[PDB]
Amino acid sequence: AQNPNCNIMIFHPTKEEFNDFDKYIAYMESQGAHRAGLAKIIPPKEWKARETYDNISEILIATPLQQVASGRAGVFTQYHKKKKAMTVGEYRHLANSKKYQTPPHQNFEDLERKYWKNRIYNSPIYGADISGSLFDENTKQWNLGHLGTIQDLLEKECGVVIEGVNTPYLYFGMWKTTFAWHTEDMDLYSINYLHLGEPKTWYVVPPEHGQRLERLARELFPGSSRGCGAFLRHKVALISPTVLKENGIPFNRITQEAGEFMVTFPYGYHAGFNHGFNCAEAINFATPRWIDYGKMASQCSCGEARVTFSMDAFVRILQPERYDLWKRGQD
Ligand SMILES: O=C(O)CNC(=O)C(=O)O
Ligand SMILES: [Mg+2]
Ligand code: NI
Ligand SMILES: [Zn+2]
Repeated sequence: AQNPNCNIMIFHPTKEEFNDFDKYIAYMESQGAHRAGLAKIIPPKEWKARETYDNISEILIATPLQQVASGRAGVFTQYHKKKKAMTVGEYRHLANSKKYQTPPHQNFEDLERKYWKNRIYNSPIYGADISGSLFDENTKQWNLGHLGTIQDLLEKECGVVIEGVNTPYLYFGMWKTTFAWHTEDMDLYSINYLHLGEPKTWYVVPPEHGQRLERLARELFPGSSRGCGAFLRHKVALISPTVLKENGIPFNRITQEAGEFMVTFPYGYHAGFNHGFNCAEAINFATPRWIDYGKMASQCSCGEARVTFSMDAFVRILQPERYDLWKRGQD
C-alpha cells in the first residue's frame, strides 16, 4: 500500500505531464497521495496562470465577511457578519492597514504560533466565495475554469444526464482569515490555486480517519452536535493542532505559497488560515473514484448548511433515500 503513514505529498510535474489533468490526478493517487487528504502540486517552470496581476483592483467583493470568533483559543466557532461592498483595491488597502496587517514574525512556524494564540481576539474580513476566474483563457493546462464538469463525470460513470453547472470561485484573504474544518459538498475533491500574495497554511485529517475528527468535534461542540448530526457541514468550527494532538487525532500540516496548487481528496477534512493579503481560486471536481464517496456522504438537513443549485441532482441520484429530508432542509 502506497503512503501508508498518510503524509502530504508534493509533486513536480513536467510540462508534458501537465497536459492531461485527469491522468495526473490518477498518477498521484497511484502513489498514495489521497491517503493524506491533501497534496501540493508545483507547476512546471514553463507555466503561468496569466500574464500579470496588475489589473485586478476593480473586481468587486459584494459581501465581505467579518469572521467573529467565540470560545477559547484552541476550540472556537466563527460566524460571518456581512459588511458593505468593496473593491479588491479597497480590500487590499484594508488588509495592509495597521488594524489588519500581518505582524512581524520570524518564520512560518512563529506566525502559526501567533495565529493560534491570538486569532480569537480579532475579527478579520474575508472576500470569499466570489464566482469568477483569474486564469487567462489562453492558459490550456490546469485552468480551473476549463475542467471537466462534475455533471459530465456523473453522466459518464452512471449514465444519467443531470442539470447543473460547476464554476470556480475567488477568495481574497487577509491575516487571520480562517477556513473552518470541513470536507467538500458531497465529499467531492477540491483544487485551489494561490494566484498571488501571502501564504495559506492548511491542516488535514486522512480520509480513513475522518470519523475520529467527527467524534472529537461532537465532544467539543456539544450544543451544535445536538442541533445537527452533520454540523461540520456548517463550516464554523475550529480546533487547533495542539488540541488535535492532545486528543490523538491523526493530521498533517503544510503551507501553500503563491504559484502552487493544492488538491483535497474525497472525505479529507481540512482547515486553515491566510498569512496576509492574498487571492486564491478554487473549484470542486470529481473522478470515478469519487462516486462511492458521494453515495456515502453525510448530509446536513437542519437548514444551516444551504448550498448551490447543483447539489440537488447529486443527492437525488446518489442518495435517493435521503433526498426528501435533505430538500426540506434546503426549503
Ligand atoms: O481557501 C479557502 O478559504 C478555503 N478553500 C478550501 O476549503 C478548498 O479549496 O477546498
Ligand atoms: Mg479589475
Ligand atoms: Ni475546502
Ligand atoms: Zn445542519
